[PDB]
This record gives sequence, structure tokens and C-alpha cells, in this order.
Amino acid sequence: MRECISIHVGQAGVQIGNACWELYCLEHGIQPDGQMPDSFNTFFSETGAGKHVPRAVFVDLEPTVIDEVRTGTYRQLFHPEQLITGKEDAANNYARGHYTIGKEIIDLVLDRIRKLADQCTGLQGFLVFHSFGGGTGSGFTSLLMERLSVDYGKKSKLEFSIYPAPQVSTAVVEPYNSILTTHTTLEHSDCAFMVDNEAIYDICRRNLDIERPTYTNLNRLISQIVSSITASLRFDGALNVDLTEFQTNLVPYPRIHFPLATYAPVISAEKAYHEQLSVAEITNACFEPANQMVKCDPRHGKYMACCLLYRGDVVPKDVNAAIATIKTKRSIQFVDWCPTGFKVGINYQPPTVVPGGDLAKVQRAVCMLSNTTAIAEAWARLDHKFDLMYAKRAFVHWYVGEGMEEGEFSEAREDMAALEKDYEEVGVDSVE
Amino acid sequence: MRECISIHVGQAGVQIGNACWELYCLEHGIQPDGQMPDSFNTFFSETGAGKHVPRAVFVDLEPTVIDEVRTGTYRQLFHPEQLITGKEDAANNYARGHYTIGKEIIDLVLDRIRKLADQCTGLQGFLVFHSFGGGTGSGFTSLLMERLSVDYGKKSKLEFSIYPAPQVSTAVVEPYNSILTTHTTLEHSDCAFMVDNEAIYDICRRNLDIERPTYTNLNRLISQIVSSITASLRFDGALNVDLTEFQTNLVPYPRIHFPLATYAPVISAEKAYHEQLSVAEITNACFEPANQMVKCDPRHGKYMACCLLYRGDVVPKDVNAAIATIKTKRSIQFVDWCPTGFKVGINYQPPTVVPGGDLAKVQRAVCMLSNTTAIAEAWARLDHKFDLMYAKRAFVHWYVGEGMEEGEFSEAREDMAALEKDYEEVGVDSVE
Amino acid sequence: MREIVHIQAGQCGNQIGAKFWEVISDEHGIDPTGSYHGDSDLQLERINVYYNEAAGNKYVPRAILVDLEPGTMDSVRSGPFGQIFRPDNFVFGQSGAGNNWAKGHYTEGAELVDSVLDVVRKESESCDCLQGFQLTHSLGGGTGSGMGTLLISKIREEYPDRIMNTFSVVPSPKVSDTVVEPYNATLSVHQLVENTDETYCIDNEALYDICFRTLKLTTPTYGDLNHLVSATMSGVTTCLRFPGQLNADLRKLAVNMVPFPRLHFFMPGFAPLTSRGSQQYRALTVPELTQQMFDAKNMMAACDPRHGRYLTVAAVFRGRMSMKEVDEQMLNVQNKNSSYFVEWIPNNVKTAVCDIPPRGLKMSATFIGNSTAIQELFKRISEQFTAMFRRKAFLHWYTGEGMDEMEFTEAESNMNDLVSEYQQYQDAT
Ligand SMILES: Nc1nc2c(ncn2[C@@H]2O[C@H](COP(=O)(O)OP(=O)(O)OP(=O)(O)O)[C@@H](O)[C@H]2O)c(=O)[nH]1
Ligand SMILES: Nc1nc2c(ncn2[C@@H]2O[C@H](COP(=O)(O)OP(=O)(O)OP(=O)(O)O)[C@@H](O)[C@H]2O)c(=O)[nH]1
Ligand SMILES: Nc1nc2c(ncn2[C@@H]2O[C@H](COP(=O)(O)OP(=O)(O)O)[C@@H](O)[C@H]2O)c(=O)[nH]1
Repeated sequence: MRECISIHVGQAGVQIGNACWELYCLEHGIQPDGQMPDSFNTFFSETGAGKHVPRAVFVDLEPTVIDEVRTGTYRQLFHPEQLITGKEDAANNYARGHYTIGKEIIDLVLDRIRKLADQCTGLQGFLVFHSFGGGTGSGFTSLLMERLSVDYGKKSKLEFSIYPAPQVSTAVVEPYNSILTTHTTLEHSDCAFMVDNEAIYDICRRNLDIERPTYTNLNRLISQIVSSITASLRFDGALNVDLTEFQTNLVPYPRIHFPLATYAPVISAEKAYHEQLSVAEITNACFEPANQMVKCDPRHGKYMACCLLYRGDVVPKDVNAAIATIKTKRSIQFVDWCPTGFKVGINYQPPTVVPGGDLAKVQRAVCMLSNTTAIAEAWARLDHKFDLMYAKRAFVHWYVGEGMEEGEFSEAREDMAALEKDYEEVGVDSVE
Repeated sequence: MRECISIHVGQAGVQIGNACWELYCLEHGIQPDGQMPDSFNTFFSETGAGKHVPRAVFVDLEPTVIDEVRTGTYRQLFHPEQLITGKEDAANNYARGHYTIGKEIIDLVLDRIRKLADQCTGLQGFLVFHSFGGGTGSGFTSLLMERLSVDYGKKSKLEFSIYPAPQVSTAVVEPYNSILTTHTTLEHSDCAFMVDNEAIYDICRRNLDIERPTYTNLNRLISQIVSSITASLRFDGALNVDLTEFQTNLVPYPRIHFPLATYAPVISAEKAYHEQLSVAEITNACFEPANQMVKCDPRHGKYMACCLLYRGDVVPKDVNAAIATIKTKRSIQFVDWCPTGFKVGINYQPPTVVPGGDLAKVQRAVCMLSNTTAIAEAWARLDHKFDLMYAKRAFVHWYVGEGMEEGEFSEAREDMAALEKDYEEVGVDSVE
Repeated sequence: MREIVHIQAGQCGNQIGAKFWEVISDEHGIDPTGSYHGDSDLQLERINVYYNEAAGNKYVPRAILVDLEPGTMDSVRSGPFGQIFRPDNFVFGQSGAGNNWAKGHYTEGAELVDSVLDVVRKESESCDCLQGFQLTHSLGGGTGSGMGTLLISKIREEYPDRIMNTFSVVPSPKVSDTVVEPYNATLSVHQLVENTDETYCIDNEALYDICFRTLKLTTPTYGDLNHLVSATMSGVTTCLRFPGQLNADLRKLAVNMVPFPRLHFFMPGFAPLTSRGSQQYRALTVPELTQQMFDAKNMMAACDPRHGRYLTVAAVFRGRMSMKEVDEQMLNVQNKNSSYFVEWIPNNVKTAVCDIPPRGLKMSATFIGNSTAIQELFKRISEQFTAMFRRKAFLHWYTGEGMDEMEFTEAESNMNDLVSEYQQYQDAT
């Protein structure tokens, strides 16, 4: 009787979420029209008849990407009071995400969310899926993160936010929308998981043998992380894990809430043979730096606390043997004050494959969550992008001219300089 | 539970190895698709289903000879993460084998090798199959021999390296690739077995009655040596032998690790009748100088230590009678300090024949290993080839112009002059 | 992988490719339209080396054609397999060479080369991994002499690691196509040794007698003489393009064939050669192929290997043949012809074995020779050079186009410094 609702903000909210909700339909026997010709009380409420609905709140400031759900295959699944759209988009502008357009319908989305909580009692937490590059995924999220701490507060919020790639840039204003949303969400959020685009193109060429993927093909692997963190809620496992536990097991200091995600194995269907995928083979592939979904090499940093999620055929003696070999290595080095840095979860059911997909039906799979310290090197280079673009006063008139005090950049940058050297404080060891 | 992985370097690595792995498929009931419609834990790991894979690491700098495995009969047997290729070949250049091209993927092959050791516990040793004439079999081997002593070290490495023929030359740069790889592998290797081309054409015309063989037909006899040294691991015998024992039974001095191989009987199928192949008839054929696979007459030298491997119907009283008649002869003369120069091994199972092959299914066969001293006469004539080609400064600009100090020839040649007269020290007897 | 960009230059350098690309496309079953019609899947295993795979399952030759006049480029497209080329690659000047090395290297060559070096660069990124460039031209004319070498010096600055080989046409000894061919030779031979890794010298005068004394052709036209040029070039790269028991490429045939970086003038040979009325009486065995190569009347250059010694010998074989039938024959021709080789290089025979024979035969070979018999080929050029230059004959045309005497004097002695190397290594011990 434990429920968890999800919020999808911006275009990155929609196109991730459709591939995510496609996977939830294929697990609990859900057709594309809701019927099932239990256990899914978590993510699917029931009507008076035998039809179920998803607990989704899709929101965007532009109407194109929403209407593909309104006319697509999942037409008659979603309640049309939940596809909240608008007239004009923010269009890569934090002022039009947080100060001009986002001021209007921030009091419209909060009506539908509270009506979802009225038919639930085990409301554990939220799921906020957005991006950092775009304005709507940054601006409209940052105003939304205030009102959720006002109304609910105790419910453990999460973020599968798209981290901006260090060498693959789509929008020019990524060093402004990344920094300005960081000053806001640091006051409200609980645990922000990072998934980057550039490392997925590294994996899907090398480990799926596909040199030409699409965003629909990239969203198939992102749904593996979503189903494997929420695996202990829907299915029952031998050793479960709660959404309240993630902000305790992985957040040492309240000003640092940036872990990252890693999924394994990722092999193609014609390569799905020729190996057994033993539990130690699929766990050393996790801590390998070449298989992460964020292009940040962790061997130049340390791990404060790690998390291991297992689903499939999992023997707990085998997991115990798998962890102890890793801690006897040297390429992985933890922080000196945390010897007990693992939260191990085990679920029975294997991850299923989408028909017409790209990965293969395997017996077991791992989704690793780790809270590194080497990600701060990417934060310096992100700030190195911010130093040149702001000292030249580039692109400022698009922000100040739309309801934003220019001194607010002085507030966000100095807080960024604090968190830049907060990893210097934690990353060093103690004295003797 | 004792395993042993193999490495195949260069074109001579591939075309030997395919005929070798063909023989291992035909013994343990392995189809060309891995199924078997135990004992093969040594060379064949098992997947989660009922399919097995070979423990092969095939590597070459040119993509032609690899793709014939990728499209040939053994297509669906080998894991495609093990057929490591490259763009450009070394193409008879030790600089492009060890300093220019081999620097790139030396850190790529070592990833797959350690993953084979992660699913093994009885890792005894290695098998490195290459040649001395070509650049890739010399250069890429010589850099690989450093990293194996760095990482593993204790595991007994071996070489079935192709010795360059004294009177049959394919490449012009054989007196450079033979000498420069000898300065490197002397520091790292443990036991290098020599098989020469010229003596096999002497045998296969005279003893198989085939005057026109091919490299595929020459690789059938080389696989007899491979299965008969690794015979005590796969099958069980009345008196077994280990791969750690070969570097103790046959290496008196650490600077001399050159034995040679001899196989008997080698008779055709229409000649397979008319004789019984008694154990003394098939053992005097071993020590006969006309039946060796290296064209070096041992009667102009001595034997430091010999080894005898037997497979088939073998009675230990018959082997004892067979050895004592040989030591009472004069054409074989041992070195004065080693009366106990035999390591005798007995396995029960006879060698099987490949369908469409050339030899015949016999009851018993012998693979003789001996560590002669007359091979140094071939080393002088190899250095006699090196003296003229280097004093005229021939072909030097192809080496110095591709990242090689010219003074490195002064280091390899003076070490060669040491090992040339190290056989003078051992080959003479003591004083009184 | 390992793609080769083909570049042509000169009136001779264009019509060879019309014969050359007809042969290569027929080794893979290609119509003059550009589609595929082959039966075996081996023909598309290494098809990308001479072909960029275009849309519509078509194939174009990775080839760039260069002239200084439009008198040849329109003649290629109006013949067989002239439709296969892309119309953008025909880069050519408008006026004409005038058969002048000075105009072929300084006057018009400074203009047209920028319209070529981007097209080569456009084919540079088209290659997934570049192997090397091959060039087809002459040494007597104007366009093939200068404009060819003007490309070579710019390419070697762009690509020092990439190999380079020119199937040039050395002029005949006695009969003369070009009046000023000693000036066009020496001023181009000075440029070849600077920036080329190897060169395959082909004489016209030998190829007349090969078609007459051996093939017994009554009317040998250039549709038959240039066919033997294509049989050489296809016989070199035939191991790079197909699986064989012992592979070979343009790098193995460059390292094992060049002992010293300026001694890289070669001589090709082809075997077998059967007449239409003399083919049904020959035993097609591998030792028949060997003794046919090593005589005077099968060399493709006016050279006398009896008066000279070989240094390096490469033989590239095609077809399903054994090795003892090859390797024993390669040893025996060294033993009986022991004076015909050099002493300080032991066992100088290079073996290359492929598995795809030429279409129309069962077994074949291709001979690559390197001997000191070419010192007569250059001194006879240098003898004609010093006779004409001391009279200042034909010198004002070159001098009128910005050229000094020190350009000649350095180029004269550098050929004399070339031949004095060959005579030094000829009879040493
Ligand atoms: N992995 C992945 N990334 C996506 C997907 N769709 C968009 N992105 C990324 O999202 C970023 C663009 O941000 P958007 O979400 O489209 O922008 P926005 O916040 O909606 O702002 P507007 O311009 O107002 O719509 C780029 O980095 C895209 O690569 C998707 O399906 N998968
Ligand atoms: N017995 C035997 N010898 C072989 C075989 N294949 C090649 N060789 C020998 O190997 C030598 C040539 O060396 P390669 O291994 O081809 O050269 P490489 O090291 O790969 O160097 P590259 O030119 O860069 O490919 C010659 O002596 C051949 O006779 C084979 O199947 N059997
Ligand atoms: N093999 C061959 N050589 C030719 C042919 N036509 C001309 N040549 C030779 O090419 C040289 C003249 O070069 P040419 O192409 O006319 O001058 P260019 O156009 O300025 O390069 C002479 O050595 C001729 O013998 C031909 O069809 N075949």
C-alpha cells in the first residue's frame, strides 16, 4: 500500500517518461488500453471498473511533445487532466522558466498532484525527471522544488536529472541553466542522480554494437535504472530497500547530494551467448570506469558511499564474495572515514526486455549507485565555462530583460564556489 | 580444475591455432557449434546454458586472417570479444611490432586475458604461439612478454615459436626479426620450443608420401605436439606431467631455454599396415636425426636433458626397456654431468585423427622433447647472416626511422655473442 | 580498411586507367553502370579499397584524373567503363602542356594543383584508414613528368608515413617518342628519389617485343599493351584484397625490397604468357612459371640482368598452389644463378601467396625485380643529357619559364651520385 508519484518536466521529461512507462506496462500485464486479460498498487491506481491508470503528471511549456502521447499508442491510458500544456515555451531561458512563464501554471500542476495524494496513503516520495541544459527542465523545475517542500516536505524527492555533457553541447546557454538551477535545488532537493548523454554513446557503440542510436534508443537504457531502483516496491525481494533509505545511505553531508548511476550488463542479443554472466563478472564491470553513464573518471577521486542493487537470480553468498574482492583492489579507493560504504538490495525478478528493443533477456542484472568525489572536476570545468561567458557579459540581456536581477548571478556563483571547495574538504583525509 | 589459456600472435598464430582448436573439438565431442549431443574444464569454460567456449585470445595487426574465423566453419564457437584486430599491419617491421603499432593495442589484449583468469582458479600457464620471421609474431610478442611477467609472473609461459629455416627463407628481414626478439624474450620467457618449416617438408615427402603439402597440411602435424604436451591435463594418465615441471626438467641454466620437439610415428594410411609399431621401433625413430622437425643434426652436439611423452597403449616395463637400449648407443651422447636426463610421461588415450586428414589412426604415438646443444651451430649461421647485413648497414632506415635507437643493435648483438658462447661453456665437459 | 587513393596524370597516365579499371572491376563482377553482378561472396570482402560505397548499392572508383587539356578526359567517358567515374573528379586545365617540364611544373601546375589537393583531401577523410597513394604517369611528356611530381612533393609534406609508388613509363632506349625526353627524364628523376618510396619502371620498347616475340600478336594496339600494365598493378595488390595463406601488401613489398632509401627503382615481370595458337601445348605447372620469369625477354624494362646482380626479388603468386612446389624452385634459382645475385644479402627471395587467380586462368604469378642493370638505363639518359646540355640545346624554353643552370647542374650530378651507388654495391664483397 506504498505509492510513489512521478513528475516529468520539459521535453527530457516526456521522452524519457514514455519509454519508462512502456516498461511498466510490459511487466504487470498492462495492455496499451489499461486492461489485464495484487502488487501494482504502487504505481497504478484502479478505477471502479477493471481499468487502471498510471500515476503520471506530464508537464511542459510547449505542446508538440505532449500531443504525441495524446494521439499515439498510449492514447487511452493516461487521464487527460494530467497532460498539462501551455501556449509559449521557455525556449532555453531560465527567466522564462522561473520568472515569466513558469509563474502561471505552477499553481495549476499542484492541483492534480494533491488529488493523487488524496487517493493514496503510502505516499513515500516523488520522481522528478528533467534536464539541466534546457530552460523548462531547469526553470520550471526550480520553482516546483520550492512548492513541494512547502506542501509535503517529508516525502523523499528524487531527481534523474540529465547532467550536461562536458564535450557534447546542444544548447549554447547550458553554462547558465546548469549553474542557476544548482543554487535553487540545493536548498530543497534530497538526492539528484546524474545520467549523462556522452557516456551512453560510448557504451551503446562499444557494448551494443550500434553506432547510430536515437533518443528513443537512449531512453531504453535509462528505463533500466528506473525499474531497478523502484524494484523493491513493486516486486518483493529477499532484501529490500526503501526510498527514504537512499537519502540516508548515500548522503553524508546535506550540501552534497550528487551520486551517479551505473548499469550492467549491457550486451547485445547476438553477444548474449558465449558467456554465463557470473555475479563477479557483472560486478567488476560496474566499478570499471569505462562502463559508467557519466563521463567522469572515478579513479581521480574517491567514493564516499556506494550502493548495490541486484535483480535476477541472486545468491547472497555470491554477493558477499563479490564485494570483498573489490575492496581488496587499488583502482577503487574509498574515503578514509567510511569503511562501511555499501547498501545492498536484492530482488528476485529479472529485468524484462521490450519487444523490438536492443538489449537481451538475461538472467540477472545490476544497477549500481555510487557517490563519487571525482565529479567535482567536472564542476570546475563547468564553472570554467561560466567564468568566460559571464565576465564578457555574454547573453545577459536575454535574462535581465525578462525579470531577473543581475546581482543574482553574484549569489549563485559564490554558492557554487562554496560547493566547489566542499569536495576539497571531504575529499582530503583527516590528520593521522 | 586446472586451466591454461592460449595466445596466438600474428598470421602464424592464427593458422596454427585453427588447426589446433579443430583437434580439441574432435576429442571432447565438441560440434562446430559448441554443443555436445567432466574433463574439459581445462580448455573450455561453460556458459549458463549447455554451450562451451574455447579459452583462446587471437590477435593480429592485420584483419584478413582473422575474418576467415569470423565467417568460416568455426563462426559461432568463439566469443567476438576475443578476435582483436587492428587497422594497419606491422608488415615485417620490428619497429612497427614493438614501438609504433604494438604500443596501441597492448593495453587492449590484457583486458580480455585478465577476464579469463577471473573465471579460473587453476591457471597454470600460458601458450604463446608465434613466429620469428614476421614482424607481428616478433615485435608484438616481445612487448607482450614484458607485461605478462609484470602482471602474473609465476605462471609458466611457453612458446611454440616458429624457428627460421636455415635454407628456406620467405622474408628478407628474418636475420633482424630473429635476433632482436631474442634479446627481449631471454629476460622474460621460460621455455621456447622450436619447430622449423624445412624439416617438416623433409618428413611429409619421405614419411607421408605427399610431395605437395600446404600450410593447412603442415599445421596438422604441429597440432600433434600441442595435444601431446597438454595430454596430462585433459585426460588422465598412468604417469602424468605438469606445465610447471617443464621449466624444471628441461632448463638447466636460466640463460638457455631452447629445447626442440620430435613426433613419431608419422606414416600414411596405406602404409599404416605392414608393421606393428612396437614401442622400441617408435622410439629409435625419435632419436634418429632424419625424423626431427628442426633441421639441426644433433650428432654434432650433446643432449643436456631429454623428455619423453607417451600416449596410447603404453606398458611401463616396455618404456623402461626402450630407454636403456638408447643409452647403450654411441650416436646419442649426453653431457657428462647429467646421467639422469629423462622425464617420462604416460597417458592412456591415443591421438585421434581429423577426418580428411593425412596421418592414420594408430594405437600409440610419441612426442619427444629434447634440449640439444647442436642447435648453437644454427645460431652461428644465423649470426653469420646478421654480420653481413648489419655491417653493410642494410635496411637500417626502415627501423631507425620508426622509433628505434640504432645503438640498440649493439645491445642485442653483444648479448647474442654471450649466448653463442654459453653453449661453448656447457657443451664442453669438466676437468677430469 | 587500408584504402588506396588512385591518382593519374598525363595522356599516357589516363588511358592506362581505362584499361586498369576495366580489369579491377572485372575481378569483382562490376558492370560499366556501377552495380554488382558477381556470384561469390568473396568478391565483396575487401571491395572498399578501390571503391567508396555510394547510395543505391552502387560503387565508384576512388580515382582522381588529371590532365592539362580536355583532349583526353572526354575520351575516357565515351568508352567502355567511362561511366563508372564520378564527374566531379575530372580536374583538368584548359590550355595544354605543350610537352614542357617547365610548363608542367611551374606555369600551369601552380594553378591546377589547388583544385586537386582539396579533392585528394576530400578522398582523405573518405578513407576509414589510409594506406598509400599510387600514381600512373610517364617521364618523357609534359603533364606526366612535372604535374605528377608536383603532386608528390605536396603529398609527402601532408603524409610522411603513408607510402607512395609511381607506375611511371621510362622512355625507350633507341626509338624516341619525345624529342626533349632526356631533359624531361633527369629533371623528373631528381624529384622521384626525394619523395617516393618505390617506383616500378616500365619501358615501351620491351613491351613491344613481349607482345610480338611471345604473344605473337600481329597487330598489337594499346588495348593490348596497356593490358600487361594492368596485369602488373593487379598482381601487386592481389594479397591486400583477398585472403591468402601468406599475406602481402604495399608495406611488405616496400620493406623487404629497399635496402637503402635511394635505391628503389624496380623492374616488373609477368607470367605466364600464352599465345592464342600456342596455349594448348604448355604444361601449366609452377616450375614452368619460374623459368619463364628470369630471362631477358620477360622483363618489362630495357635491362640486361646478365650484366648485373639482383639485390631483392619479390614474387606474388595467385591461385590454389602448393608451397614445396614454390619454395624449392625459389631456392634452386638462387643456387644455379649464384653469380646473378648479390653476396652480402642471404636468401633474397620474397614469397607472397594469394588464393584468387586471375579471371580466365588457373594459376599465375607476378614478378618484382630489383637489380643493378638499370645503371645502363640511366647513364644512357645521362649520356644524352650531357651531350645536349653542353650545346645549350632546347634550353631557352626552360630558361624562358624561370629556370636557372644550377637547377640542371645539381640534377645532373645527383643522377651521377645515384649510379655511382649502384656500381659500388654491384661488385663488392
Ligand atoms: N537521454 C536523452 N536526452 C534527451 C532526450 N530528449 C532530450 N534530451 C536532452 O535534453 C537536452 C535538451 O533539453 P530540453 O529538455 O529539450 O529543454 P527544455 O527544458 O524542455 O526547454 P525548452 O527549450 O523550453 O523546451 C539535451 O541535452 C538533449 O540531449 C531523450 O529522450 N533522452
Ligand atoms: N608451419 C607454418 N608456418 C606458417 C604458417 N603460416 C605462416 N607460417 C610461417 O610464418 C612465417 C611468416 O610470418 P608471419 O607470422 O606471417 O608474419 P607476421 O608476424 O604476422 O608479420 P606481418 O607481416 O605484420 O603479418 C613464414 O616462415 C611462414 O612459413 C602455418 O600455417 N604453418
Ligand atoms: N604504355 C603507353 N605509353 C604511352 C602511350 N601513349 C604515350 N605513351 C608514352 O608516354 C610518353 C609521352 O607522354 P604523354 O602522355 O604524351 O605526355 P603528357 O600528356 O604531357 O604527360 C612517351 O614515353 C610515350 O611512349 C600509351 O598508350 N601506352
